[PDB]
Amino acid sequence: PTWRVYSTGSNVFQTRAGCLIGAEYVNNSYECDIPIGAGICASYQTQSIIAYTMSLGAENSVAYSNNSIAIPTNFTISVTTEI
Amino acid sequence: QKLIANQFNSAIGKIQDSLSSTPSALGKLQDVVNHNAQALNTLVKQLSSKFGAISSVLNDIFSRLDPPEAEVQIDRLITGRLQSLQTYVTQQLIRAAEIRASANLAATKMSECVLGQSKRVDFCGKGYHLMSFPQSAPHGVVFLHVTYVPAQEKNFTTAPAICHDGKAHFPREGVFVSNGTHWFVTQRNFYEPQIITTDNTFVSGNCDVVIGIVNNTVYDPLQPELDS
Amino acid sequence: LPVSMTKTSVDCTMYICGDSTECSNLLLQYGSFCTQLKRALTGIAVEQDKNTQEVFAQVKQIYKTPPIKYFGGFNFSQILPDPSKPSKRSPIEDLLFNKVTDLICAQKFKGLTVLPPLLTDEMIAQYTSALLAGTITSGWTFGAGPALQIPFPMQMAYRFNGIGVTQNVLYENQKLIANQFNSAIGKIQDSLSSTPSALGKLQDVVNHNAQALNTLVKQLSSKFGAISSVLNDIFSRLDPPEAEVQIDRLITGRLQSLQTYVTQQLIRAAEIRASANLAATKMSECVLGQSKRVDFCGKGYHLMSFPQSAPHGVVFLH
Ligand SMILES: *[C@@H]1O[C@H](CO)[C@@H](O[C@@H]2O[C@H](CO)[C@@H](O)[C@H](O)[C@H]2NC(C)=O)[C@H](O)[C@H]1NC(C)=O
Ligand SMILES: *[C@@H]1O[C@H](CO)[C@@H](O[C@@H]2O[C@H](CO)[C@@H](O)[C@H](O)[C@H]2NC(C)=O)[C@H](O)[C@H]1NC(C)=O
Ligand SMILES: *[C@@H]1O[C@H](CO)[C@@H](O[C@@H]2O[C@H](CO)[C@@H](O)[C@H](O)[C@H]2NC(C)=O)[C@H](O)[C@H]1NC(C)=O
Ligand SMILES: *[C@@H]1O[C@H](CO)[C@@H](O[C@@H]2O[C@H](CO)[C@@H](O)[C@H](O)[C@H]2NC(C)=O)[C@H](O)[C@H]1NC(C)=O
Ligand SMILES: *[C@@H]1O[C@H](CO)[C@@H](O[C@@H]2O[C@H](CO)[C@@H](O)[C@H](O)[C@H]2NC(C)=O)[C@H](O)[C@H]1NC(C)=O
Ligand SMILES: *[C@@H]1O[C@H](CO)[C@@H](O[C@@H]2O[C@H](CO)[C@@H](O)[C@H](O)[C@H]2NC(C)=O)[C@H](O)[C@H]1NC(C)=O
Repeated sequence: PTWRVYSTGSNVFQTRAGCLIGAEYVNNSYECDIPIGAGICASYQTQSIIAYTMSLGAENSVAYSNNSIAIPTNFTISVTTEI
Repeated sequence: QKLIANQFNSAIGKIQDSLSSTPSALGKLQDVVNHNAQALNTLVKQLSSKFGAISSVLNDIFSRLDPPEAEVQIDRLITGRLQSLQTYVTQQLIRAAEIRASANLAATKMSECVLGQSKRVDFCGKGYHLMSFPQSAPHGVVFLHVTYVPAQEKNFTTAPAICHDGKAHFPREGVFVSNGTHWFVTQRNFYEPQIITTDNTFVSGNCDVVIGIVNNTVYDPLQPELDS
Repeated sequence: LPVSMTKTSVDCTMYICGDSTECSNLLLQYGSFCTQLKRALTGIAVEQDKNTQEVFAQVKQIYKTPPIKYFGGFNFSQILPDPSKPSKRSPIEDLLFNKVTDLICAQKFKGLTVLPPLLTDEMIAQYTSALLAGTITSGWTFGAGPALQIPFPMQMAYRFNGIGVTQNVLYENQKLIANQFNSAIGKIQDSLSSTPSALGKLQDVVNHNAQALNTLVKQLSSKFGAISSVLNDIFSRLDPPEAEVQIDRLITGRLQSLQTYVTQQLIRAAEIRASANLAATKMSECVLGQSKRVDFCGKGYHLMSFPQSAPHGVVFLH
């Protein structure tokens, strides 16, 4: 239809899924909000729509050692629901 | 006991709030309702299609046309509507198969999580399963899984065996640990150190095959009282 | 085990009517068929994303193996990621992606297109390495709470206790057990490379989707009782009065071809979903713990398992 995107000064981004017009590509990484495809997600963040690469999770590194062990000293009772 | 009863009750009190505040917590059950209504609206709404005919009204076709030319016009309508019902019934059979699979899983979870204690990982909750409670929901069921989760871990130095009198001792149901100066034997899932005696350890072999053995003393309960 | 299948998208208007504007007007009065087909195919496409997320996103953190790789004598080199390769795939993983594998441009011009998966191969390989690193440095503890480290030989002593063998058997046979494991891992690589039909369960997934699309394309040369199988020919040869009884056969006939394809696609997605459900359960019970169920995690007495990523599926080493 008659509607047009500016295609200039609108922060055109190139993805493996296609051409995304109207969203700025940041270099940060957030949890997926709106799946675009090929590892790209989109979200509404501060008054604009931004596109990023989704992050699998928080980085961690178990301190593996040669003769070292870790033992808990407390516990928690957790109740979760399944539908 | 008193602390454990408190933790359980606080956990229960948050479930009443969690489902109430979160809107899409029951999205799975609302999907059953929506798909059924959307199919029936599509079946009803598909009655206005001409399917190539002059109109979508049978009475108008018969009153305005001669019989032999009316049959041609209504044949498209009858064939078009028979196709709609066949497609609707076919989709229902596919949906009913998906529901039956979920019903079979719910019956299994009832027998295993609710009627017993389960050793299968992540089958009944995230953590070590304790027990479960059922609740009835429209066109479904809801399970409350109670699980035991460790917290507040500590660093320790460990050894596979302890050497004493030229014999290698292994723990019976625990693990050897040390805070830096002394050696204890403790259960794996909870820190409760105890002195290494001949009651909670068993001897097997000598003191050179094991890679990582450690010199220590293995207390003998029989000896000290005998000397009294 | 297969985990997902190709995600396809169909242009209803272009497949049936081609480039004819006369057909486009007439397709409007046939009801909401193209709206149903899109809704069904979109549901399949989204479900494929969920299958992979359900199977591989079993852990919420991304673990890493320490720089020094010595775990009591066990190698693990053939399963850990290879830094030298840019793809960051393990040698067994890189071998798998080779075993499993104009026509595409011809299909695109009929309205048949293919959507790419949300999780790239790089992301799925990182899930497998995070899972692999967790189970080596922790055991089954990272699957039920905070990950608590433990030496690997002491972890294997725990796993013999779960099958009725006392601890001393491992400690007095540690060198023998390590060599048997290394030899078994090495033979898996060689036996897999030599046989090309070993990865047959995922080639069938790839073949069926490509074969069904080809039949849908070849269905456009049928006539369905019409004078011709070209829309432009019929409209340029007959008067609009009498051309309706001809175009109706072609439109209805091609609507049947589209409806049949979606129905078969829905049935296949149901089978794939069952397979993905089983793969997710095996990851929870074989990989994140030790299973006492008979013949669930390999044949014998289960000790542990290691996952590997493969195109449109997963591979477990029990
Ligand atoms: C158990 O000991 C290990 C060995 O030092 C600890 O690992 C380091 O802990 C510091 C503390 O902040 C971190 O900065 C390092 O990144 C850790 N090393 C690695 C390789 O991750 C470990 O923290 C100790 N356990 C606890 C609970 O602190
Ligand atoms: C294990 O955790 C519990 C709470 O999670 C600790 O109990 C606390 O004890 C202190 C003083 O004894 C009080 O603040 C409360 O009775 C408890 N806290 C709360 C918030 O209820 C318990 O002391 C911990 N045990 C160890 C060994 O650290
Ligand atoms: C390791 O644990 C042992 C046993 O609890 C500790 O030994 C005790 O240390 C306290 C500290 O004042 C003394 O009051 C006790 O008399 C000690 N027990 C005995 C039997 O002598 C030891 O201190 C701990 N190690 C560290 C580094 O705290
Ligand atoms: C601590 O780690 C070192 C290596 O990082 C281990 O040293 C090896 O021990 C085995 C067992 O006899 C020898 O066969 C190797 O030759 C040693 N060197 C290497 C480079 O592997 C050492 O065993 C570990 N300590 C414990 C208690 O297990
Ligand atoms: C644990 O005890 C044994 C004794 O059975 C120690 O072995 C002795 O080590 C000394 C050297 O410090 C040698 O001179 C002896 O000949 C060894 N044998 C005996 C029978 O004493 C062993 O060294 C001890 N462990 C450690 C770490 O020192
Ligand atoms: C783990 O196994 C791999 C192969 O299964 C070993 O890699 C071999 O290393 C030797 C010496 O560096 C080479 O001659 C071989 O060609 C390597 N094989 C391959 C397939 O590249 C590796 O050495 C083993 N790990 C350890 C610690 O020995």
